[PDB]
Amino acid sequence: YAWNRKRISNCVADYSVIYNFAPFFAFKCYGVSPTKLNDLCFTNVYADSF
Amino acid sequence: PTYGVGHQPYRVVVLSFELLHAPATVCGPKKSTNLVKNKCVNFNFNGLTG
Amino acid sequence: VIRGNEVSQIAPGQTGNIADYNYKLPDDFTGCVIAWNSNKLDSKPSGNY
Repeated sequence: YAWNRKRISNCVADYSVIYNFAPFFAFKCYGVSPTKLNDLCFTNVYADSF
Repeated sequence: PTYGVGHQPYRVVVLSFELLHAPATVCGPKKSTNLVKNKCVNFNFNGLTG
Repeated sequence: VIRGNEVSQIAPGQTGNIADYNYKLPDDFTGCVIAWNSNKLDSKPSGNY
């Protein structure tokens, strides 16, 4: 009910280091694929933790 | 043994099947039936039905 | 034997680290992939190196 939101901007994003931080199984990606996140790029990325 | 479920070891066995036109050598436990000709029957020639 | 995060890389059309430098599957693959956990056999308290 009080979920955080961190703004990520003005940086180079490497999505292959996410697998080392947390012991999950796989991504659940809508609209994109988790293995094609490095060949294209966005404007603003958020992160919500709960 | 103290890591999470995402970093635990996994054993992977990959089976590869060859759908070539070579004579088949790996076939299951179904028994065979004597050949009949000049009669409208149903046939099963190495998995090809008709 | 691979890690738990890299089981999804053993698939046709996938890319990454294992799929690019260790074990690559064809895009016209016809077969089965069998994966099960082996934390009791392939792990050590001092480390399985």
